[PDB]
Amino acid sequence: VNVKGNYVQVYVMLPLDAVSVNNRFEKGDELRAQLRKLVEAGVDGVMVDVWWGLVEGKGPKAYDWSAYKQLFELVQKAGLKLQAIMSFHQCGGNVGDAVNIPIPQWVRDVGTRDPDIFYTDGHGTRNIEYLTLGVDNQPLFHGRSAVQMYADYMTSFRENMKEFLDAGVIVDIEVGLGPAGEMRYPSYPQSHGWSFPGIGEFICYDKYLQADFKAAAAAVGHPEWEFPNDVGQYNDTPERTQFFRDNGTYLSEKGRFFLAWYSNNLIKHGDRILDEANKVFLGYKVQLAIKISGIHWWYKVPSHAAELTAGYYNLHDRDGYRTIARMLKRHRASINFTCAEMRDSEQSSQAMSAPEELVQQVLSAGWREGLNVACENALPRYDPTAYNTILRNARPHGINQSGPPEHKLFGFTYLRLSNQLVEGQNYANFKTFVDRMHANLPRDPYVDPMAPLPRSGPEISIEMILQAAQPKLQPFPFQEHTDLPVG
Repeated sequence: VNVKGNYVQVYVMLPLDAVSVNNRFEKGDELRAQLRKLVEAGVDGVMVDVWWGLVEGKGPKAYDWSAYKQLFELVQKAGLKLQAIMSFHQCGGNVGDAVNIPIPQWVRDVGTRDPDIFYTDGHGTRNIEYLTLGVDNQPLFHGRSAVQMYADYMTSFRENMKEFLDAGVIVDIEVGLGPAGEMRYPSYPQSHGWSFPGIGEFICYDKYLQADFKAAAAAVGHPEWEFPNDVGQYNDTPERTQFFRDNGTYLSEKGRFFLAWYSNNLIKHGDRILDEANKVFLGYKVQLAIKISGIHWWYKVPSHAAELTAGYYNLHDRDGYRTIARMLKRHRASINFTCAEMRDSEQSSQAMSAPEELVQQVLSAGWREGLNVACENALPRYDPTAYNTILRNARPHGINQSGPPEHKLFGFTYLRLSNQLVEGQNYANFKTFVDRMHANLPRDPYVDPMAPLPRSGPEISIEMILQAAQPKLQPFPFQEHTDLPVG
């Protein structure tokens, strides 16, 4: 008997205000005290947003790493590992959000004469949280493209944080690829006209994406094709529309072309930015990752409408996540997913929501492509049932008594550290969870060592990536309940 291969690392996400909105590290004593509680619980490490708007706020290439170096030193001095998010997006900006950190002002200033740098909806509304993938390769920002800005930021991060990389503190780099750091469109704008569980909208009306669609349609001999018009609005349900209804126009030739185009452009966006990230971090002992949004609402209906508008072209007969996974394979990039704590019975009926099955699909797709897969909780939870759902997803086949299990999460990240987490019954429940994730072993500082990052393999075409879409395969079997519950 040797259960070591069952251990799943647990990280904790730091607060969104780990660094102040003025790019100063002002909460070191409070954080040190909280991290002592995480160390008492056996946590492997922490995760943090590295906000573009804080670091490159003054002007092009005027990177100010002062506060993040202080934070990282504190994490190192706590004995904790660190996962860093390259956060090329706005923090907050929704009603009730306490921490508000836009992308750099000098970047947004380009939008005064070129408002099409922002993802735009069908009524012209601009989303200011992130730069459209349409400007990835457009040299609009004082001579740089968006991808060049991302690459330059990551280069400066590597140079400045080299000591923490070499010391084995920084072990993962998650590359933000959209709003909320997620590789998606801003299809569900809470506070500007979406409420859960609306179907959302296609956010492809910026002039760069319209020109891209026109060129794509021209290349296949259909210059007359346009975006679908029969799509309703944010707060509709599928049957309110001709596009998303059962037996609707999403199934048509034109519908399929549009949906493939829309979802393919996110895949291409991820591929090109990951290639840059891989070149930056070549030879370092780190995991690169992306974050896939967890769009569980409408998963139970034929159109999977909310996945479609987010950019995930996922249907009963079409695996819209295994395509993404195949794109990641050459980079040896991982998937960081979400909804790990959710049961279907906890969701409202009208939302047609299937987080369990969505999690099983995404995990299975990553594993079939040979990827590491990690996960987060979607919503705040402190209770044993949530932790037991996470445990189930962490080891779908339970424990192997004498070797590695057939599948397991590479890690789990808990959202989010707060004073509430680390006191009272909440803390008691969290400690026991960490024990169970570790298969009742002590923390192992040497677990899951990473080889020096190799260069990405050969670029593959979108047609090659799309071979993974079909035939759609059933998920690997998941136990209904964990065999190592919190109790």
